[PDB]
Amino acid sequence: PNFSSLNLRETNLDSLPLVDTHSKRTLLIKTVETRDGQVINETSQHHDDLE
Amino acid sequence: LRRQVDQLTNDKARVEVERDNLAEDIMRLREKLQEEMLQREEAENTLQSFRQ
Repeated sequence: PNFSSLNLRETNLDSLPLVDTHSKRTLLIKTVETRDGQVINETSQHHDDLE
Repeated sequence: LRRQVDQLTNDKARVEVERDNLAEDIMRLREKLQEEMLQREEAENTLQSFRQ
C-alpha cells in the first residue's frame, strides 16, 4: 500500500502563470499632433502592458 | 483716355493689393500645405505601417 503515488493527481494545485490581472494596462497615448487646429498625425501609442 | 489710364494705374495698384490679399492667404496656405502634405504623408506611412 505505497499509495500517494496515486494520488489522483496533482493535475495540479495550479497557481500557474495564466494571469492578466497581472493587469492589461492599456496606456493609450493618443498623440494628436495638430497644425493650426487641423490633425496632421494621430500617433496613438497603445502600450499594451501586462503587469 | 487719360482719365481711363490714371484710373487703370490706380486700378493696377489697388487690384494688385486685392490680389495680394488672396495670394498672401494662398501663399500662407501653400507653405502650411507643404507642411500639411508632410502631415498627411506621415498619416499614410504611419497608418500603412499599422495596416501591415
